[PDB]
Amino acid sequence: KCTVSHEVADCSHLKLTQVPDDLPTNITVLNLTHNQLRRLPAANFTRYSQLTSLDVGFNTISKLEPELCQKLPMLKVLNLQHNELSQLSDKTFAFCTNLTELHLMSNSIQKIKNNPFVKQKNLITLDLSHNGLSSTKLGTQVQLENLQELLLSNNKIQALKSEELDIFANSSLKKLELSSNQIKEFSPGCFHAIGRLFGLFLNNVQLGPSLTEKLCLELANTSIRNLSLSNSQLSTTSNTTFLGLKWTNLTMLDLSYNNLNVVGNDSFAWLPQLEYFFLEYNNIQHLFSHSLHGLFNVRYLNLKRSFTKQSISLASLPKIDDFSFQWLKCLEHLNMEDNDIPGIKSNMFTGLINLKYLSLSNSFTSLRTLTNETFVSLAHSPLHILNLTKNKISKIESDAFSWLGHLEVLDLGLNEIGQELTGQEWRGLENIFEIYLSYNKYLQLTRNSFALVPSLQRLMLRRVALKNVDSSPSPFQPLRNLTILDLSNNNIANINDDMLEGLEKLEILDLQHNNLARLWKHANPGGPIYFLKGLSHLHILNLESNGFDEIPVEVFKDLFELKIIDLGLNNLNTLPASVFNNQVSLKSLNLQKNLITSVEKKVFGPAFRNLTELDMRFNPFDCTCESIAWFVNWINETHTNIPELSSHYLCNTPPHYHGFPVRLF
Amino acid sequence: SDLLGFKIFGMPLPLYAFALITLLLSHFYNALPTDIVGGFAIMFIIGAIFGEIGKRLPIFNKYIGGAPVMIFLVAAYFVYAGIFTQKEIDAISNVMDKSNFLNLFIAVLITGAILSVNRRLLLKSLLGYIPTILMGIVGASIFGIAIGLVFGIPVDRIMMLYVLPIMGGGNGAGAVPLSEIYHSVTGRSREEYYSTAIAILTIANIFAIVFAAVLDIIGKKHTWLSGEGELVRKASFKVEEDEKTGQITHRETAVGLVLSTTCFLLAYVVAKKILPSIGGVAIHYFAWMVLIVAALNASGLCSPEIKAGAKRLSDFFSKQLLWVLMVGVGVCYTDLQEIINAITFANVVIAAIIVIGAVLGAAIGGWLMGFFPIESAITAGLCMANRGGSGDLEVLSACNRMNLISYAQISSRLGGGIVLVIASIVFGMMI
Amino acid sequence: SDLLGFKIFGMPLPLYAFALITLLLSHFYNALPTDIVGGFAIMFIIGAIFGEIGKRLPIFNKYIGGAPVMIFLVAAYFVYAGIFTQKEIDAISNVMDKSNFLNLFIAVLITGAILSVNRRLLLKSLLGYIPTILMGIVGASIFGIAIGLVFGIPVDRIMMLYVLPIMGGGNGAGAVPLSEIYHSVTGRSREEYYSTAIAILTIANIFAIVFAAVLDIIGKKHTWLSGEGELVRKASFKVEEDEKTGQITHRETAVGLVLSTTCFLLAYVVAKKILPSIGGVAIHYFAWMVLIVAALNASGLCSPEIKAGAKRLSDFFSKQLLWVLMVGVGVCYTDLQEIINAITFANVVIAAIIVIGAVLGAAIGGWLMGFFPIESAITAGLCMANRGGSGDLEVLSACNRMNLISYAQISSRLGGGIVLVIASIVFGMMI
Amino acid sequence: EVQLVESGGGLVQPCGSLRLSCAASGFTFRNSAMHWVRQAPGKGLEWVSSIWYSGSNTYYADSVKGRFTISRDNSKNTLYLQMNSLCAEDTAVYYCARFAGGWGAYDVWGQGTLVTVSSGGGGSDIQMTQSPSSLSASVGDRVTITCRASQSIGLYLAWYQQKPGKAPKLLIYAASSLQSGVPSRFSGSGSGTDFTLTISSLQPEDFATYYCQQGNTLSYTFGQGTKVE
Amino acid sequence: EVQLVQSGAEVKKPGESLKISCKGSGYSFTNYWVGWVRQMPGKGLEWMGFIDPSDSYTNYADSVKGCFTISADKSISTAYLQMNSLCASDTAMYYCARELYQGYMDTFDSWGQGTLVTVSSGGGGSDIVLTQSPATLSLSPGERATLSCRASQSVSSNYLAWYQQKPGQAPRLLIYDSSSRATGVPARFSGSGSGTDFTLTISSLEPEDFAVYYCHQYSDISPTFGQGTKVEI
Ligand SMILES: *[C@@H]1O[C@H](CO)[C@@H](O)[C@H](O)[C@H]1NC(C)=O
Ligand SMILES: *[C@@H]1O[C@H](CO)[C@@H](O)[C@H](O)[C@H]1NC(C)=O
Ligand SMILES: *[C@@H]1O[C@H](CO)[C@@H](O)[C@H](O)[C@H]1NC(C)=O
Ligand SMILES: *[C@@H]1O[C@H](CO)[C@@H](O)[C@H](O)[C@H]1NC(C)=O
Repeated sequence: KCTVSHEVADCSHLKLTQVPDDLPTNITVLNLTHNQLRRLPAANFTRYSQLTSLDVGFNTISKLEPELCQKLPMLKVLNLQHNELSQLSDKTFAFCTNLTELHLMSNSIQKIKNNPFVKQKNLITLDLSHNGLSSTKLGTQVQLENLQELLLSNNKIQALKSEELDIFANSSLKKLELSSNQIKEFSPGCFHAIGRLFGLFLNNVQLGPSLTEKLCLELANTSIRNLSLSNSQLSTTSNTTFLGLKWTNLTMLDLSYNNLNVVGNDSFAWLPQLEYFFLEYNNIQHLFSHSLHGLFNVRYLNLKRSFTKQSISLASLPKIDDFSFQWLKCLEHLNMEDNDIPGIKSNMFTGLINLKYLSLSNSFTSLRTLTNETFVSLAHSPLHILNLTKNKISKIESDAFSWLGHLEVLDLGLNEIGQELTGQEWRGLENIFEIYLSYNKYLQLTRNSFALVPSLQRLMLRRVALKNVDSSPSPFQPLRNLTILDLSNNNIANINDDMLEGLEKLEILDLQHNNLARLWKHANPGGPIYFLKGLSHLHILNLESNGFDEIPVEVFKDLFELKIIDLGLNNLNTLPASVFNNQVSLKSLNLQKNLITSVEKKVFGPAFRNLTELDMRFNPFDCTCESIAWFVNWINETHTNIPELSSHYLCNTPPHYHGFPVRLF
Repeated sequence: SDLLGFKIFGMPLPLYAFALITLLLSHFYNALPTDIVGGFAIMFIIGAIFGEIGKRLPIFNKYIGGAPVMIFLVAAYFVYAGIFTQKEIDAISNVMDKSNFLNLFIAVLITGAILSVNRRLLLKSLLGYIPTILMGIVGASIFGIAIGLVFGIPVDRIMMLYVLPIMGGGNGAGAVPLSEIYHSVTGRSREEYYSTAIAILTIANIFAIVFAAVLDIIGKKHTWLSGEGELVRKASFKVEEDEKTGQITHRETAVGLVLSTTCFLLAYVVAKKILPSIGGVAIHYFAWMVLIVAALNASGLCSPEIKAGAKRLSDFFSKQLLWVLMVGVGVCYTDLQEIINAITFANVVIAAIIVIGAVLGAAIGGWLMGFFPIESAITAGLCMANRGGSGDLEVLSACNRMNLISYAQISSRLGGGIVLVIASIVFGMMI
Repeated sequence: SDLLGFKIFGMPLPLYAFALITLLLSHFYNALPTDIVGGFAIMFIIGAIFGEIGKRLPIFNKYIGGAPVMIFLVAAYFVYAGIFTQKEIDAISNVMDKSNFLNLFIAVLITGAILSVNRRLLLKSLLGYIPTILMGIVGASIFGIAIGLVFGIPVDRIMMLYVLPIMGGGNGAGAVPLSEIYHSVTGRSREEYYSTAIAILTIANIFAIVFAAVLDIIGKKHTWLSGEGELVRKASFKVEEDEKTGQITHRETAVGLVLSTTCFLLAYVVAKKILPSIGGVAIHYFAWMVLIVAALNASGLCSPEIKAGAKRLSDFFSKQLLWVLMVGVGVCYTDLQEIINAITFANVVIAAIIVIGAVLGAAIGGWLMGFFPIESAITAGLCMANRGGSGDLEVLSACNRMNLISYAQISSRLGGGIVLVIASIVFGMMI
Repeated sequence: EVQLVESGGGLVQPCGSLRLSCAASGFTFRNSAMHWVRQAPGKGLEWVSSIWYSGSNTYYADSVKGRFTISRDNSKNTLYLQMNSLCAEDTAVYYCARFAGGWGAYDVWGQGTLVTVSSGGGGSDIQMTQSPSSLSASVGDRVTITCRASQSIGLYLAWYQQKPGKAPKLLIYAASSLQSGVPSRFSGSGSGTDFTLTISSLQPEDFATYYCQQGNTLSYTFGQGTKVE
Repeated sequence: EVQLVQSGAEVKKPGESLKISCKGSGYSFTNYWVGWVRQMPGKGLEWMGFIDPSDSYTNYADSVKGCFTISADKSISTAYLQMNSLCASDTAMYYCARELYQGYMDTFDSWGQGTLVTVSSGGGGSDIVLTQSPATLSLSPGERATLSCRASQSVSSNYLAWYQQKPGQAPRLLIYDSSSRATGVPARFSGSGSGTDFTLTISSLEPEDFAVYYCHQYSDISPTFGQGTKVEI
């Protein structure tokens, strides 16, 4: 009904036939979707005569009032939903000069005036959907140049006629939409009796190789840049498939979901520049060397699931001839997600020069191990990011990434890696910032396991079953600029004090789901282990679900910038006093599902001063006057956000006060 | 007499007044050591004053037993009325029940009596005693069933509830084992039976005291009935064999006490571990006590001076420490509360008739078979009816016949065993 | 032969063999009544055999102490080696702590010792003789404290553990009551005190025996400080009239018990409720018993027959029942390691210095109150520095002086209570 | 007459050790047979062990035979109970009492210490619940089993089927929704918080209990208890 | 094809160790992990820990390390789970499984036949069993109590004691022998009975007499107390 007074009014599902005039005079936005109305009362609209946005949905009206548009030239966008009028007077369009967006959905419209757009040619986008047409007759004369997006989806047109496009002979369009409308024939001169069509969309429409070849001629000497076509049933391609395209300068091309099978040699040589190129979900079986010849200027090439699924019964073996990418002299972004390449040939990526981001996630059906020269084809490309997720990589031989000199983000996570990290495996690397090894089988760490790569900033070891991590020289010692370290879910048992030394740059530490309860128990031999020492910059520390039941008071001495500390899911019952004193700047606390009972400033002294959010959502509170009563005062007087403070924070110890919100001291 | 030359328990009025002031201070300040040394003080003071009072009350001096009976009734009333502080009750209990000074008393009396008799008169005396107690039980049962018919109580109820607990040994052995046997046989409630059995038992104990005093009076009037002292007719006592005894110093008295304690220890060991129950009959250790001391006397181990010393120790206990024992028995082994809560005309009449029937039966058996009636009714007729060893001490003291404590203990324990057997028969036989 | 006729505790050997068989049967079957009767039954047996062993030993009986010392040493060894089955330990601890027969024994000894003194003798001795006793005490105390500071022994330890036990009535009445007072007043363990006191006591007894002959020789050499066996100087004492005692029946001996516990009861009431602390110092009820019995003796309420009555009872306890108490003391009080640690050169010279101090203090006091110092020294200090009654005759037989036996009795008996009072004072004051 | 236990107590992990004491004072500690009596919370008393003076006879309750050890030190007036291989059931208040024999059974009772032996509740697991937990549907039906995870375990849930008296021994789902080598006609799906296993049609052999684990942490957590179907 | 074989069942007294052996046949066993799963009867599977036989690296879970320990050796090709100190609540069906790492998670491919370790106290002992009949009493201040206690067999020499226990307090002796009263007890408490049956009757209850009462026998060398009867208002 009424939105907050940001010049906007919103009405949905109110289903009222008389608008509420209580809306402020100055507001200028109104939607009336999911409502029904007969006639527009201009008097209520006259109060807020300024109305840039007028939206109506799910209503049937014979015709809009021109007097309303005479009242409101300032209208900018008009949306129609489920109104079946076939012809509208052009005076409404003329009066609403500022109208720049017109929407036709669920209308079954059939006729428009020849000159509705004498001065409201301004509208950038025109859409015709859920309507049945066979010709594009809009205006008998050239106009409507400012129109840039024409939508003809959900239409029954079957052929394109040049005479119908006379209005757009002078008009230039960023993109023309003909998707979801099967066209079996294109009359010649249709794309020449039309202005600069920067784009053209033919999706979910039956074209096939034969017709598209004719369409290739039809686009000669045309200012086309955005040609996209999907589900065209393009089984294969030949040299004449894109022959006549040489007489234009395309920029992007889309062939997604066209289940294409075979690309002939040099099938794309008539595209001297093509910045973007889409080839995904296509049943390709084999790439010839010269299949991709002539792609001088390409920035982005996508091959996500662009190959035939492996079938051992059929011995499908979707195979890549080497040097097939050697002509992509400008390629920067190559994607090969969810593919079934049998393995890496020695010269797959030979010739790549500007290659920046290469993703091989789930690209190889059989990549057991990485050898000395498994990436030798990449020796001449500044590959900043390489992605090897989901490839069941059993083992990494040493010097396997020697060829990657400029690499900075390597994602070996989510594989099948069982290996002793001898350190020599990373020798060639110079500038890596992040290494993802999460979700693997097991790593056996050594003292010199990361010495070859002191450039690291992010080491993600999540659920990887670190062996020998309690070695006396910390395996993380050579790392110096590490900022994010993650050892979560590893169920680590014991940790040496030396593990985190010199890591002054360590900002984020994560140790959730680890069995470190022993190391802080008082009766632990050798005393409690203080692995959190010297951590000057630690911002976010997570220790969820560790079995903790006793915190030594001096573990957080060096945590001078600790912003968020999480200790939920543990078994804390009495955290001792003066434990958060050095935590001068703390913003968020989390102690949910612990066994804490008493809340008191002797232990939460500096902690509760200036927080942003606190969380204790399930605990066995003893709601007696001795302990909780102070906290109840702090609850009702403090502006720190306490989510679910009522329904969840409950007490039980007092049997009489069992199940009672802590709010009720 | 003179207010200052009069003697209470051998003490003059000023000295005994000092002692009484001590007792009153202990009572009012509620300060009392709960042990032997603090328990004896109470017992001597109270026993002395009431024994002197009891011996001088006109109708009470002879007809109702005199000093020990007075002391017993007064102590029972005092514990009933709550005059005794809790600490006094605890001290007297510690002397009597905890430390078993009663057991020491009975052991010393038994040793003194048995060790001071001719060795050849022993078995001849005992062989006729058992039929006496048995047909005394028979006579008591006859009179009990007669009075039960008079009050219409069925003969089975009479036998299970009155005649058996009365003729039984007492609370420790004679009212607890009766309860166990009754519960085992008829399957009814146990503690219900025990509660009324102990009440009837105490009632007949009181009547045994009174009848013992009456029988003493009768024996005084009729010489032929009571042969004062030994119960045997003494027709064979014309021999009167005796041997000379040298002067006995303190050491023989201590030797007598040693013999008493060690013969009790041997009897306890026997009756607990060696021969717990001959046949199916349980045997109290005081039965073996008599057998052990009799064997020791026949064995000739002890010189006559030792026997004389034991006799002197028995005299010291029986004539000096008696009133203390009466205070103790009144306080510990007689709860006036239950007898008050269970007093009625029917119970009193039945108990009186049962006791007098026992007395008549025992007298008939004694005179029929070579025993003086009175001395064979005080023992084996009354010492059977009363409540345990405390009952025997009470009854004999009221008769001024402590020469028969051996016969009294034989009667009490052996009759307890026989009555237990009779119960194990009659519980099934009636039910 | 001698093997049938040899006497143990006044019992022929076969009779004691019977008793020992009883004890062994009880030990084997582990059946024993944990009360007075069983406790006496085992403690008489053990005490009898081991006191006969201790008495019939050439050097032991004359010097170390004889039957009491051997008895309690052997009982302590039996406990230490775990020979007693747990039930005998329970029986002995019962008849000494829960029954508290120990307090009865000590009360009987105190009253029999003090009340037996002739009233005229007590009043005359309170004039000038008792001052010699107390000045002997203080002289022994100062000499002991000097020699203690020589050896570095602390002042309090010298005053409580050496001077008081030496100036006692021995282990009977004067080393056990001292231990009880020490445990009640100070609060720490009494095993330590008694164990380390009995050794010093026996050593002092030896030195008293020697110094008796030494003083006899000194009196032979020099005459001005010597007398010919007469305590008082230049005083005729022409006629002293002593009341005759008619006869001692058993009744008066029983009156001994009445006064024994009654005085104890009054002392307990006073020291627990009436006058818990006469100054800032608590007084144990044993001191109050001593004062009360002395006051009762002075008041003359007790007839001369009763006075001898209590003395007769105390003789029975102190000569016949002492062995039982000594078995109990060996079990409950002795710690053999402490006794072994006590016998050393430092202690055997400290005891001799203490006895010398007693001798000089007694002599100077006796000269200040008109006695011959050499007999004054013996009677006031040497009779005091003994094992009570046992050591007086031995010391006065070491010298050729028997006419002073009355003063020796006064010293031992009544100073045994004076020292109890002084020791209660000292235990409170020093700690 | 006053006895204080005042030793041990507190928390001990199971299969651990503990030592107790009793500093008896005010009575002859030696010469007294001493006993240990424990009382589990809300339950009755239960004897533990006994010892004579001088350690002559040591006896133990049949429950604690061989795991406990009682010893006394008379010279210090102290009674030691040495506990080995503690478990959950051996949690109680442990009184030490003096057994005086016939004259008083347990006359002097100490102030017992409270010994709690239990695990700390490590909680390092991801809670897993089979929410409906139905049972024994008819043959040929389409059965749906839902495995609910406390945290987002991702596509790392495996389904295990256990015969009523045999080993589970049957991995069914390598990841979520992926058959193992052997079976068929099983359809699983789900991601994140919730998961679903569906059988095409029940068979006589497929009438047994199931299970789900998470492979998201190296501390796996099988379902608390699943369908008995 | 892969065969995991465990040893047969065991029965043991609490407080003693036990070694369980799991032998793998039909594969390398030097690279595949072996985990241990415990299943209490009628309960869900519980995970204990896994061992890597390649270098005997062990990773216990959730404080299992305290009571258990896992070891394995190359040549015999067998993994051992050893209980440090068995006791009750460990009676469970112990499985060993090969851990395959299929998909991208760890999957227990093949399981052993399982070992059914059942720990039994095996008490018996013919101990005197005391059962106090009225499990609770609800009485007003002034009236009787008449508690009860029944023995398994005869209690020799009437060795029986009754203790009063206030909440949060050490018990207090009332009737030390079957009939004799303790020192400080009032006159209203009074036991009775012998043989296999005993009663403790309170003549007239008091506001401070409301507690729980225990029947205790000490005839043999195995003193056994009683369950407990509560006297409430
Ligand atoms: C627009 O109208 C609302 C409603 O009265 C008013 O609160 C708001 O201040 C107006 N905006 C301006 C810019 O005045
Ligand atoms: C491409 O196809 C055309 C078909 O007209 C053919 O003439 C030409 O030779 C082909 N080029 C090749 C195969 O390189
Ligand atoms: C690319 O094609 C467009 C379309 O005709 C043309 O205007 C432009 O000049 C061409 N670029 C070059 C470099 O010739
Ligand atoms: C291949 O790997 C081996 C193994 O050490 C190495 O010696 C050799 O130099 C490698 N060759 C290349 C071309 O990387």
